[PDB]
Formats: sequence, C-alpha cells, structure tokens
Amino acid sequence: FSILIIEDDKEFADMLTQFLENLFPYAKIKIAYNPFDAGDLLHTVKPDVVMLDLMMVGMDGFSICHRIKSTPATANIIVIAMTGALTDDNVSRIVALGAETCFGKPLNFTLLEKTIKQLVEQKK
Repeated sequence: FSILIIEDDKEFADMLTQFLENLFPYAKIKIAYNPFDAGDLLHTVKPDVVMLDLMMVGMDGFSICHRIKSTPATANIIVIAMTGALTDDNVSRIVALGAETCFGKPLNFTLLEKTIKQLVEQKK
C-alpha cells in the first residue's frame, strides 16, 4: 500500500510522513518536494493515496488534481487536498475536481486519522 505526499515544506512533509508511517506500519510513504518530482513520482511510486498541498510553489494543485482524477491510469487514486488559507471557493473547486476533501492548515490530525482510514477501507 503506497502513499505519495506532495509538499514543499520539509519539516511538515517529514511530520506528515511520520504520522502516516505510525498509522500504517506496512505502507510505503514517499515525498515529492517539488513539482517535477510530483509528476515523476506519480508514476514511479504508483500511489494509492496522494496528499496534495495546493500551495506548492510553481505548480497548480487544482490542475494536478484534475489530471490525476480524469486520467484512466490514475483515476482511482484517493486524493486528499491540503491548503493554508481554506476558503469555500477553494474547497468547492478542489472537491469538484476529484479530491475527497480538503484540509486546512494547521492540519487537524484527529480528523485526518479517521478520514484516511475510512477512505482506504471504502475503496476495498
């Protein structure tokens, strides 16, 4: 079981990674720290879940989400958006583009714990 984290904040990316390794001791968790690595690791890691930061510098997260969810090979990936300033327009947009949901920052890790476990199960 495989998770790809798209996130340019290193400290946060390592914390999210550690949290998700704690939660799923048998998953492989990978980080893409920049837009190219995000494009590349989409294919090479073959993730079941992507955690998508919508404020990564130099990439349009809305477009990336749309590309993931509308392409046959990647359509079944569970996409969870994350962003700093949540507005309801950004949430509505990301969700309509195929993300399951969108988390504001600082991330509510209690809600995330429940959410990601649910989504992983409701796929199987």
